[PDB]
Amino acid sequence: PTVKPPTARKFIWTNHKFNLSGTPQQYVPYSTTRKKIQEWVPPSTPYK
Amino acid sequence: GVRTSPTGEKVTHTGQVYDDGDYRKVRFVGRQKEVNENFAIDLIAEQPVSQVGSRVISCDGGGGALGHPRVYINLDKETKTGTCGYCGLQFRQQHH
Amino acid sequence: QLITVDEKLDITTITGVPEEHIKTRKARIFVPARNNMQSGVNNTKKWKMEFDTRERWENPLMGWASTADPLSNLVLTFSTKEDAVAFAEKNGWSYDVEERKVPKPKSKSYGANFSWNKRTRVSTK
Amino acid sequence: ADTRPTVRPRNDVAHKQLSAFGEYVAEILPKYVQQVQVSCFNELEICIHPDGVIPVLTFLRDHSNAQFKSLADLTAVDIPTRQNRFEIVYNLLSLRFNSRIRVKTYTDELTPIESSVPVYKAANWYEREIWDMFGVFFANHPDLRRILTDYGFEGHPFRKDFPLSGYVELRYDDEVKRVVAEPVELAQEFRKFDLNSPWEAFPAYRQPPE
Amino acid sequence: ASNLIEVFVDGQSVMVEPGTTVLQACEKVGMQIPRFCYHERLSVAGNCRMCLVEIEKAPKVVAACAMPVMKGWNILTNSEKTKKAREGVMEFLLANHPLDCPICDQGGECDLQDQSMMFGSDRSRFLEGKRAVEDKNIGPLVKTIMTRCIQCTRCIRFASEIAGVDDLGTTGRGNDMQVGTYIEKMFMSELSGNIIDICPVGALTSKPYAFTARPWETRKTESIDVMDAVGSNIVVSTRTGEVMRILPRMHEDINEEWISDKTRFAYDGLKRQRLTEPMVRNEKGLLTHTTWEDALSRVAGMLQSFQGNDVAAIAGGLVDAEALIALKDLLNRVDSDTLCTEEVFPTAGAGTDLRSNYLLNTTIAGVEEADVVLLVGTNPRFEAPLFNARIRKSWLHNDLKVALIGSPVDLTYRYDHLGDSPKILQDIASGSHPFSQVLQEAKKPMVILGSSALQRNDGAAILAAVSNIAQKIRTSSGVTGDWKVMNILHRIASQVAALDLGYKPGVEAIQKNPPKMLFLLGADGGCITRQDLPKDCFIVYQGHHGDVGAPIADVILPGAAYTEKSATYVNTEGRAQQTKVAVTPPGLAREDWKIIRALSEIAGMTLPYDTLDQVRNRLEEVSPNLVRYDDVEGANYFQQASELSKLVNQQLLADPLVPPQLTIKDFYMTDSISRASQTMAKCVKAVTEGAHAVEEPSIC
Amino acid sequence: PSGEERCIACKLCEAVCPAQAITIEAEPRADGSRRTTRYDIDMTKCIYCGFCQEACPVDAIVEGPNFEFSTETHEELLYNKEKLLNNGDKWEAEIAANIQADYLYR
Amino acid sequence: STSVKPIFSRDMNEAKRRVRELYRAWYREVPNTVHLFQLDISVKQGRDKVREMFKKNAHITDPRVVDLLVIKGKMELEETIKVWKQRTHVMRFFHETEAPRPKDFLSKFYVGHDP
Amino acid sequence: RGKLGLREIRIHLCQRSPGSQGVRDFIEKRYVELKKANPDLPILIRECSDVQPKLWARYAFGQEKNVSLNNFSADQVTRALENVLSS
Ligand code: SF4
Ligand code: SF4
Ligand code: SF4
Ligand code: SF4
Ligand code: FES
Ligand SMILES: [K+]
Ligand SMILES: [Zn+2]
Repeated sequence: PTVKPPTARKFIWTNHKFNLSGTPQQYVPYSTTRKKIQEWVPPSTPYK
Repeated sequence: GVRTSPTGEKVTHTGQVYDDGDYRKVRFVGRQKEVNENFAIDLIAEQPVSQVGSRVISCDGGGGALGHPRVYINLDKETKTGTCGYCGLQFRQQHH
Repeated sequence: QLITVDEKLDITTITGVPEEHIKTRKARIFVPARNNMQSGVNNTKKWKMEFDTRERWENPLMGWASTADPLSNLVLTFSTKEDAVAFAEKNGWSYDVEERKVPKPKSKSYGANFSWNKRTRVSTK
Repeated sequence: ADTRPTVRPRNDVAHKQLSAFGEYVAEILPKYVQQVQVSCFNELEICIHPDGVIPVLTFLRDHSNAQFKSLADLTAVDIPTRQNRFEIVYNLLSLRFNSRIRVKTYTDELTPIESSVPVYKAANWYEREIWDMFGVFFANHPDLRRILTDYGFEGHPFRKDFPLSGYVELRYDDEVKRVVAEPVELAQEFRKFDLNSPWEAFPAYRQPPE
Repeated sequence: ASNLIEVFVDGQSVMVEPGTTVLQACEKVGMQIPRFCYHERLSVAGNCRMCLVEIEKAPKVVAACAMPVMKGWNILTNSEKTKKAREGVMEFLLANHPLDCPICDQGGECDLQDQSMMFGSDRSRFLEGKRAVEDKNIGPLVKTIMTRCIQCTRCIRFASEIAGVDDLGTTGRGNDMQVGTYIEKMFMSELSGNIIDICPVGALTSKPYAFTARPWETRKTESIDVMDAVGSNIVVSTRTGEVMRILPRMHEDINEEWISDKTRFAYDGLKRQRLTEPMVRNEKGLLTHTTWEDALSRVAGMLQSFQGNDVAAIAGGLVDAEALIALKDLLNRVDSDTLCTEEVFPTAGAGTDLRSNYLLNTTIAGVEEADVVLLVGTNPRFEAPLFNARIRKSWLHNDLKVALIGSPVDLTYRYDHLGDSPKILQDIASGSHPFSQVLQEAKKPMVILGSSALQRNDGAAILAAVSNIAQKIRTSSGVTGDWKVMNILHRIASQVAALDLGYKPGVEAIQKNPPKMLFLLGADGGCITRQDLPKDCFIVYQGHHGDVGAPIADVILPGAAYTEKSATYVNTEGRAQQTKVAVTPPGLAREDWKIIRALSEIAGMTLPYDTLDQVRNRLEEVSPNLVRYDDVEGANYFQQASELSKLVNQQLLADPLVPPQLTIKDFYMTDSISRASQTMAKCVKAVTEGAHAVEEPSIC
Repeated sequence: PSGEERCIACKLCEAVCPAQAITIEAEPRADGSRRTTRYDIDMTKCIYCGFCQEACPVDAIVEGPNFEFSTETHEELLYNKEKLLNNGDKWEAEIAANIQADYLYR
Repeated sequence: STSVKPIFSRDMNEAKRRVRELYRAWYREVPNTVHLFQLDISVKQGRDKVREMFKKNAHITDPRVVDLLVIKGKMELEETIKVWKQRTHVMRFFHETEAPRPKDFLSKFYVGHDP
Repeated sequence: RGKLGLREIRIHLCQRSPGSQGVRDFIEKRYVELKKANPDLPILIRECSDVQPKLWARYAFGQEKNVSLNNFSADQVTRALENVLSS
């Protein structure tokens, strides 16, 4: 890389991180979508 | 564009966050929720508009065969810029 | 050399399916409806058999679609309506048959677009 | 052999020779042969009544102009629309004449098929595989039993109506200290795709309207 | 017959009526000729040129879509000449087409993609730049990406001939020819969404469905629309247990292959305001989530304490038959017969005894045979969009005469406006009105009265007055005998099935005898509030949406929606059709009849059916036509019903006839599902506030 | 280069994936762009065949040069969109050079 | 037609014979199996299960369907006698981990949509 | 209230079948009298092809009894409806 440097992009990481498995920085999967069906919210109004 | 919810959890670029009472946010306790910090929407806004001098302009995203398929964009409308379907770059027709 | 067996042919006991998915399943026999987004008719040539849809839920971890139904993706293709019924009976599924819907032939005329006294005249081309 | 770089050339001498031998076999065993066809890529198939297996396989093995000494394979195909849903396929090889031939027959769930082990000892395990995966029973077979599926496995997986993931799945249970089978539940259901195009691709295979 | 002439198709003889085109002759031997501009339900255009085919001994190729066959032609649909014509034409189509397939919703279900694979070449020799076209904003429903347009002009023909709207046309000339409205206009119509389906390319796409799914990953569930009484056959597309879109399903006698925009774009209401868990009133007076055990125990505790008139029920507009029979049987075992519907149909005379009184006896397909049609107090364009489309088809192809009594609403086809007062019905009977002759001389007359008219306090009179006219026509030997004249056009998907089950139409019975316990089985109309009930009435609401009925109930039992159950509905013409489960009910919701069946067992009055087949064997007993699916029966005995009609004479009100729905704005939001939809909300805002008001990015 | 994601949610990778390892959902982004809201790879389903990168029209999904990413738990091998975006940010320097070296063969 | 090739039995009387024989071999076997496999069930529970399996197929009347049922039952026996199975396969008949599944309408109604 | 009070009648007949001729004849001639005779008694006539004619009566508390009308004459039917009423 000294002779042939890699192209510079602003989004590229500056600080390389090693395998973080088994540490408090490990990757935990999760769903990245929002709730599908919205539930009807009962009125706070009490009238009967 | 990484804002946090009132609970303390960061919101993702898709807008997802665990609501106040969801138990599934326990999976992050003692660990971390991975959120990419470079929001594609905010980065593609920063790009300047490209003033051009023809009615039709073609974008391939750059790099020739390392970009996206080549698309021809119409710039007749004055009220708005012309945007690339693939890469999101904007174009305008010059002084016209 | 040969024997004479007359009873209704049934094989539910030897096929190996559980009872839960023989008795409570409602097979559906039909010709698929043409996808209206296209004009091709090559997918409306054969009879299909499918079963009733059952519950799918979100996987708690990744949000995927989880199923407990082992027949959800099962689809069978038959040449004729009898074959689909013949297969469904010997496997002991309750079924419903929907008759094929054939496009009604139509009278098309180009000259009809330029009519002296009729409302079929077209105002544009 | 033509200057069409991308199109497979036709060998017409092979097509003629295979058609001549198809008649020869049909002339000699008319009691059993129901159809003879040679494909465009030169492959002869003889369709026979299920009762002619041993006479047909024996004739092809032992005749001085057949000499199909080698059973290359033996398998079944499931076509649920047919009344005899199972089609049994025999692929044979002749080293004397450097030729191959396919013999096909049919059966149903409740019709046995004569074992060919008397003709080809290679068929012993092939028929166990056919029984296990397709549930087609072979009569007079020295030792018919499952060969691929797990012990106590209910069903015949290679039938078109057997679900892809089956009905039961195994895990280990701590409480009973053994591997337990349970009804299958997938965290992600297999996603079925409808890929068939609504436009006809091959007019040469168009079937006559109802 | 001797009409038929003989033609050959690749040497295969077929006998065809004279005037059949080459493209139709090929369809009889099972072949499909490629096409882009031809559609069997539109006028022939002949401009795309993809249908070009060779006739043996004919030097030139002919447009198969527009060429009548002549005796003794051999159509060569697979000759070298035919194939090369197709390859040439496909090359021209793809020359200026954009490279959008990855970003184009049409990808994977595109006739240009698929016919390019089958009949086009594998490579391009086009070495120039391509055309680019600006996009038009023709409303909040159809997204336009007109660079993809191939100028087949299908959309233009559909709007002109099917929707009766002339907003779309071609401006310009040559390669610059563009499709659009020229001005800033929105092609807003009850049938507007249909131009998406007929457009063979991604030029016109659904805005609500944009980007969300691909064709190959969606499972197709054949079901029925319940947004109106026409019973349009649809396809519910689902992916991973989620409803993605609604497509039409071809039914020749019902909706052909169209649907209304409420049918097409109201499915997003199923994703909002959903009732997902049973709710009961806490001590403080608010509704709280609770288990099915607590909820049903309360309802069963009250149900047993009452008898007879005390227990009443109202059936909403989207309720299925299985629930209707289940609820009825439950209230029978407490000796109640106050089984009501929100819709009002006069009970005078025969009433619901004879099906002919409240059915569309001519059938939807029949309108194509009528020669005169009388519409009374009904806006068929909005109450039954697909019925009015059938009217325009006959008005256009058969020269149907249409007359209307009621407001001067726009039907998209010119009609004779007899007037607005109900008294005009009296005149037609006497013969004073000049129109009375047209009905007399007409061989196959048809009279349509809309259920919206019968909601007037004088509804009994109007039905009798209109039935008076139909009786005159049939008596005179002008009619063919087996032709039926009197027709009722319904607007509620559950009205006909309820009537066939002995329900009492309207909420007059409840007002006559206010109940102690009331079941609102999906009733969101607002007909019965708490002003109209005793002080402590025990309302129990069962439905799939929280809107008007739920907020006032004591116990809410969440139910399924039409996309989530295999239920039976009967359309205005009497045809019984069944939905299928596409996705299951959300959360704790349960199928409607199972809720009532469970309520019985906790009540003690256990019902005699515990599966869907058994509850459908019960429907056979009550009315044997509720299990004949896709079959129209027929109701005779108009003579008998007419006689009972005159026994009591009532006075027509002096009020003019005005349909509830007068403009497009009143069509989008008419029920709980469509009121929840946000596509409909943007449609209402678009037509009212203004066209330009709605404008969104449409980059791709 | 600007920083916008290359993926346009065409789902060609999901359709081709022999192992059905990819799950995609999409919608119109706040600026009307065609972008995914869910992109997941079950790395325990994947066979590392590289059909998905062959099928992608915009070089959005790639198989990188990293082969040392073994984990201690199964859950750490179910990648969502954030993880794969972070891998792209982490390894772009090398990935781009490898594409530069082989794109002419492709 | 109704003329069909037979597997073994040419009528139900012969078929019921082989059924009867196969039950003898299973009835004798359970005492051995409960020992060789070191099962935790009593020989009574084992023999009841063999009775249960034979009972579920009572209605069958086709001679050919019965032949195959016997053929399959013998293959099952051959695996257990020759100890080709393992302790796990033999105990799969008893479903000792599957929790009680209700069969009354209200119970199925509370839990889920399954019919 | 009262007990065993007839709450409803239902007559199911075919439209073209031979064995439904009596039931059809009854409707044409006698039904109008019946309805006037019993103004508030729901009498539900439901035609469907290839049904076997039947008479369904629902009493108080959801008790139903069915009476076949197959191959009955009009007067034969009139007795049945007479029998149902007043019971
Ligand atoms: S309409 Fe869309 S999918 Fe069809 S060829 Fe054009 S860009 Fe591709
Ligand atoms: S917009 Fe679509 S339907 Fe209309 S002319 Fe263009 S391609 Fe044809
Ligand atoms: S490399 Fe993995 S994710 Fe990509 S197509 Fe192959 S199996 Fe699917
Ligand atoms: S990664 Fe590529 S192939 Fe997959 S959806 Fe995105 S753009 Fe399409
Ligand atoms: S289909 Fe004939 S020219 Fe278009
Ligand atoms: K389209
Ligand atoms: Zn670009």
